[PDB]
Amino acid sequence: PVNPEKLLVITVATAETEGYLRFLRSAEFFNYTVRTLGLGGGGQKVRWLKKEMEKYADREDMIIMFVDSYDVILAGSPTELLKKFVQSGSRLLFSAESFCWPEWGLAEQYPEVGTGKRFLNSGGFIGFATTIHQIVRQWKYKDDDDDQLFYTRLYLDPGLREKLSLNLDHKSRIFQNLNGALDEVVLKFDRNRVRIRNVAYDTLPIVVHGNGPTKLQLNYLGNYVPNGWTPEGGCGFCNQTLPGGQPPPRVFLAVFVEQPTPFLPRFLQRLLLLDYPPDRVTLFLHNNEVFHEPHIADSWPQLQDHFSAVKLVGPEEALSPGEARDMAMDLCRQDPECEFYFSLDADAVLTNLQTLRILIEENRKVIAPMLSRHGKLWSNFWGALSPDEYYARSEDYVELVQRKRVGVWNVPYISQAYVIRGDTLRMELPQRDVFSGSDTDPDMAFCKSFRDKGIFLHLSNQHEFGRLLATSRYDTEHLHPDLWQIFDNPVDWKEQYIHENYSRALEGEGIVEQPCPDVYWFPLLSEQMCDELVAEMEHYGQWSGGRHEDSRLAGGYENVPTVDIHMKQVGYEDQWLQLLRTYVGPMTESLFPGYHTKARAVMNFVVRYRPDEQPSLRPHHDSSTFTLNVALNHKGLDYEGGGCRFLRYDCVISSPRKGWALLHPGRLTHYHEGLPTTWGTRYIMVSFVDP
Amino acid sequence: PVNPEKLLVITVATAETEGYLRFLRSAEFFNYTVRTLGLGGGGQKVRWLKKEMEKYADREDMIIMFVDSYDVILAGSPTELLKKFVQSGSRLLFSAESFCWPEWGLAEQYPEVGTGKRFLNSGGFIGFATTIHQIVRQWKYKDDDDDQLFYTRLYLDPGLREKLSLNLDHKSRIFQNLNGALDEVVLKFDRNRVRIRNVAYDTLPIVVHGNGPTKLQLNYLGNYVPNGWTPEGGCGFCNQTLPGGQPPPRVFLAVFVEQPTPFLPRFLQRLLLLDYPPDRVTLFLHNNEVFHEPHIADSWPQLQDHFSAVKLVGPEEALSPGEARDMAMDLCRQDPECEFYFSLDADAVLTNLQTLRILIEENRKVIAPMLSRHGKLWSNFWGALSPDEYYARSEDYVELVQRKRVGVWNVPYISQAYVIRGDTLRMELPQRDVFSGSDTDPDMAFCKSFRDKGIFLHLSNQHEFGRLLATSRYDTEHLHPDLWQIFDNPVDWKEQYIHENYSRALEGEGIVEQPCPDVYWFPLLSEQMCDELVAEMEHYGQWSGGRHEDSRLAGGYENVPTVDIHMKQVGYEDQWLQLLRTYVGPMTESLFPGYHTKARAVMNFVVRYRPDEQPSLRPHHDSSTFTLNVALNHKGLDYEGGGCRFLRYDCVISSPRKGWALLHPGRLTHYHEGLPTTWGTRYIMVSFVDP
Ligand SMILES: *[C@@H]1O[C@H](CO)[C@@H](O[C@@H]2O[C@H](CO)[C@@H](O)[C@H](O)[C@H]2NC(C)=O)[C@H](O)[C@H]1NC(C)=O
Ligand SMILES: *[C@@H]1O[C@H](CO)[C@@H](O[C@@H]2O[C@H](CO)[C@@H](O)[C@H](O)[C@H]2NC(C)=O)[C@H](O)[C@H]1NC(C)=O
Ligand SMILES: *[C@@H]1O[C@H](CO)[C@@H](O)[C@H](O)[C@H]1NC(C)=O
Ligand SMILES: *[C@@H]1O[C@H](CO)[C@@H](O)[C@H](O)[C@H]1NC(C)=O
Ligand SMILES: O=C(O)CCC(=O)C(=O)O
Ligand SMILES: O=C(O)CCC(=O)C(=O)O
Ligand SMILES: [Fe+2]
Ligand SMILES: [Fe+2]
Ligand SMILES: [Fe+2]
Ligand SMILES: [Fe+2]
Ligand SMILES: [Mn+2]
Ligand SMILES: [Mn+2]
Repeated sequence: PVNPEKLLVITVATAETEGYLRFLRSAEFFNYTVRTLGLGGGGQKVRWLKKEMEKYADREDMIIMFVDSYDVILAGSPTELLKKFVQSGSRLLFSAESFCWPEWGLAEQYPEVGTGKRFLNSGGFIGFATTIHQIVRQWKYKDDDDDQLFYTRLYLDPGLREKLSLNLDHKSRIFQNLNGALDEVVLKFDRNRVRIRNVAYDTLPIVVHGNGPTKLQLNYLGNYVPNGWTPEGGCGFCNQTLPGGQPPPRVFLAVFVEQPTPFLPRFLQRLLLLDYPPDRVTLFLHNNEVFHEPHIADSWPQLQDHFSAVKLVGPEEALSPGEARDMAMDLCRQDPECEFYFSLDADAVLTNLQTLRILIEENRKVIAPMLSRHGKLWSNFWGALSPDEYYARSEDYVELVQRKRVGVWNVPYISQAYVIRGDTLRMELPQRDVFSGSDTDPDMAFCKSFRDKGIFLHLSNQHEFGRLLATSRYDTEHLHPDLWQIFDNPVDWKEQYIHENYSRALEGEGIVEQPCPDVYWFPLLSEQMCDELVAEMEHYGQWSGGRHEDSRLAGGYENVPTVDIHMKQVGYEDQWLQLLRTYVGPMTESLFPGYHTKARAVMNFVVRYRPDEQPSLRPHHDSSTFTLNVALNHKGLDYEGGGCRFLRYDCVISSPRKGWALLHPGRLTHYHEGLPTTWGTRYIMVSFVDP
Repeated sequence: PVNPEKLLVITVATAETEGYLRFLRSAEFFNYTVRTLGLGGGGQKVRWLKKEMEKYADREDMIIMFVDSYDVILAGSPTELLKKFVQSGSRLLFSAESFCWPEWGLAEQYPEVGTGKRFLNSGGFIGFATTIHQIVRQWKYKDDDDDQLFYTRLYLDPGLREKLSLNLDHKSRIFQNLNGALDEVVLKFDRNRVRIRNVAYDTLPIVVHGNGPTKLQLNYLGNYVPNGWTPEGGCGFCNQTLPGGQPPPRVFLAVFVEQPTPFLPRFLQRLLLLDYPPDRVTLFLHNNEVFHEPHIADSWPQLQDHFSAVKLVGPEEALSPGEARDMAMDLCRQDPECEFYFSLDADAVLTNLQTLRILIEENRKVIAPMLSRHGKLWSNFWGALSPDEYYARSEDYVELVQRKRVGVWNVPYISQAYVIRGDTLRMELPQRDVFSGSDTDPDMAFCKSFRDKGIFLHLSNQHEFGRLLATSRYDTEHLHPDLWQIFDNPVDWKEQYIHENYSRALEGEGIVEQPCPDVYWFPLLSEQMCDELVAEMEHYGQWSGGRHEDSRLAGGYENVPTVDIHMKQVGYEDQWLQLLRTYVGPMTESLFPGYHTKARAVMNFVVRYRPDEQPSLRPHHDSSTFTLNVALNHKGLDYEGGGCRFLRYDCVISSPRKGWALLHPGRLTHYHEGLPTTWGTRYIMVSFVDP
């Protein structure tokens, strides 16, 4: 029964990087004691350990485990570790891996291992101070000379190995080197801790070692082991702060519009609503497209008053996206006042107005909120890569996007929205060629630039932050290209083009009215939706005239005509039909219990009533089960005329409403007539549903 | 200027027949004076005129016109007649015709007439008494010797003709013999008198003579000339009577059913409603068909109590129609109490209950009321014949059937309904072989039997009397063959099978009700219509069961079924569709202004609700614009259950009505449900119109 207090973990680390702190946090979890050597190739490792071991030269009572710091996390307790080391019958136990290195010619000299790791790895070992001192004291070589060779040549001595009883950890009982065993390692879960199991040897290693190229694989494991994320306690390091009286850090806001993006006017307006003192935020905005110049210009006088200072970079600059992200990020670096940098792409839709706070309270170096393309799996981060630096899907990927497991995660790639510490920009990565420099995509060059400096790229799915717009095929050849975004961005299209109280009226609560017997009146369209549909209609500018036939029933003749434009003529039928299924259909089935509509409508047109031409519509029936009648402009302001009238009930809709729609049975019992418009112009949208 | 008072018309007539009285009525019209000789072949004519002329032997001041009586009517005034006779420069003027008779060998001796009638006719002449006496006194021959030869041989004497200045009326200036000139004669009209014009010679004859076979042609003319019927004064001989306190003449009513006839039960019932003292009427009824035995037997206990005496002759007698019309008519002849005989066929529908009075006040020998197959020209009389005794159309035929000209008319043929004087049966036609005797059709043999005795067959269109049923193709292979009579007899089918107050409700006056919002309730079917449709339904006895699909809409499935029988199954769809167009269609267009229905209905079925099987009908919509729902039995007497319910309006038709029908919109807004029937059986007729 060896005392866990006679054990010492030693490691070498020249600075307190993210990995060294990750290692110390796991060593503090199991109550280890770690001696950090040199907080001030590779052969300088042995030289430091050599001097440190002279203190403990004659300490037969002491066990000493030396491990790497950056590429290492711990997964077991010192008690269990000593149990396995004593169980090994070895005075000094080295780690074992799959590859002979450096000299591969020495592979023949190594003893024969039946079905296990056969070669040595000097990244981690454990032994008695006396036995370890006897070895490290043979060092007399230069700092640049390889240490892996020093131990390799000493272990490979059959007599020297026999004398000091030196063995390798062939079956990864204590040391698990990841390089060469990536398929041998899986996660073992518990209530409040996580481990790794070696499915090859059915062992639970204590030390996890991401040697060689398996760095991002260790970052993945390091999100759980030992108490990264637990099935019961959740994440154990996240916040789950700012001084009350004092102000928050000064932020540099950078907005990027590198392609034509939907609902852009809505995004700049959204920038005035972030719950952060605007006197503390400088705005930088790069617009790459002349398509968006009108939108920036509309909102720019407001941003200039809101924020502390603003600066625009326009399309006349001929700035490539990478050069602008250099300039934006480098503008913050050269200002010591810039305490935080925040890059936010136009396709990012932030529905959480405290996003900037949440990410700054998180006290990380570089961090990003999780945004997901609504109803899909595509998000602004990657869980894994390929050997080609192309997207792959990691084991816990779908788990995170669906928020089954939440926390702050070490991931290989982040995009669109992130917050970067000001000091980290100027201290650990002072270069300007962060995005530009090589043919690799700027956003990929970005994450690569931070990985190559050993900086964790964190991702927080601790809360709901926002979503990502689909800009993949945004047709800009319309007067209002957003009016066709009903399929690509259903959520955003609904917020901007559907009446706010539509939802509330649909879920009961008595908003819907019934002015005539079986005529129902509810809010449907928004005032922006009506203004843009009217404008797009008149922009086509080819209204029906004489010799125009319609699907109306008066007497026995369908001769009843109208100054209209059908959706087919402007190529908007597909979109309007989806509005019927998504929005009108549910309403009709609510108002007429027992009826089921698939929203079949072949006749969809927009009507125009002017005192010069067809100011009224004579009484007719409809070639439809039910008919939808949406008014598109204000009565008394855009026109001074009557509305609709149902003769069989002697009931008149005196004043229509700008966004409200009428719903009546068409084929019978509701003989309707359109009252004359006397001044101005009256617009309505008509749909003969269920013919 | 010859005095019209020195003129004498002489004629020979052995009895006051219908023709002699017709002749005297025209002679009294123009204020002629006529001496009737012998009120007590043909040579006895001259013998009588010879003796009469000896009185006036030396009367040079006197003009004497001799004419036939039976085949003659007058058309001019004695003043105008004498004008033309004086204008002739002839002492004795004979009539002229187209045929030489008797001896045709004498045709060569007759003088040559350029373009006119060349031969003599002793049926009418005018001359001086002295000149006429000199001729008639040469008679010494027998009564049987032909008189036409006596004058022919005397006129043909060139010297004798020269001496006495004898001429013929070649151009029909005075005498118009009809035989041979039928196309030369047309009617000339005036305000209060009618004449004839000879289009061959452009003359207006005074005397009209129906010699030879042109007897019915004279009967036709004799209906107008001189004051038979005038465009202003109308008929001048009709009634246009019975003692108040005293009783009317005893009548013998004979009803004939020689073929299966529609609406027979309705006709026997109608016999109890004739406005004639039933204590004065004996009923004879011959039923030739066993098909009608149930109908006679149903009504017979009522007839026996109503009428004075009744007698039936049934199909077990094997009586041919002619033999029964002999027996019936001959039964009255052998009873002197029978003052009038009245034969009435089953196809005759008398809508005027005073028909027997009207025809007896008319004081004719044999007379008939004008009945017409509704909406057609076929009626129970003929205006003319063919040389074959087959139907032809006379000049005034359509005029009479359409009642442009009205009166009592001398026609060649009457059928179905007529009234015959009792004395005429026993006196002028005592024979029994009136209908039977020869292969000619009994009704044709009948009129022929009265024509050959010189009896006028009168016809009265002075009022509206009735109509004639179409028995031509009466399918008797049904439980109630009359239910299929909607096309053949529309008027009668409506009286018996359409609710009495349907018409009144359709012409406003607020009978129709509206128990739920757009559900209208009106009377449609009669209680006899419902009882017979129900009975015919259950008589088919093959109701829908399991695996039965219907055209109802509940949720998204048309699985809603019913214990029904469609009209197609019993072969009644054609008939029910006509009811929809004729009766339902007009009502729907009245209740829903602006709607136009051609009564399109593909689904027409009768429903049955029993407590053992499908007592209710779950909520469904309809595959129809509007739906017709007629209840067919009494609630509370034939069943004790609920009716219809409209869920969207929370309105319930608690109690349906036996003949009333419901009308609601089907496709929407009226989710309906059939309430459970708890006792008995509930029947409804459903029609999904306008799908
Ligand atoms: C949606 O409903 C809300 C609340 O019912 C409406 O808010 C009101 O707006 C009117 C002006 O339109 C004000 O006079 C009231 O004081 C508001 N009431 C509340 C409780 O805020 C809102 O206007 C409706 N939406 C639209 C487009 O009219
Ligand atoms: C058709 O309408 C008449 C008059 O509105 C109905 O006649 C009445 O009949 C009820 C019994 O059903 C009597 O109580 C009333 O006294 C009658 N009124 C008159 C003015 O005669 C007649 O019943 C209706 N037809 C049917 C089949 O009900
Ligand atoms: C570490 O030591 C403290 C006592 O100082 C003890 O309370 C805690 O439970 C220990 N943690 C572990 C994981 O052993
Ligand atoms: C016949 O004579 C009477 C006088 O007796 C006269 O009133 C009547 O008008 C005459 N009728 C005709 C048709 O001449
Ligand atoms: O509101 C109106 O103008 C009448 C609506 C109508 O019934 C039609 O479109 O024909
Ligand atoms: O009156 C009834 O029984 C219900 C009528 C109806 O809606 C149906 O036939 O389905
Ligand atoms: Fe149109
Ligand atoms: Fe309409
Ligand atoms: Fe059916
Ligand atoms: Fe129905
Ligand atoms: Mn390492
Ligand atoms: Mn004659």
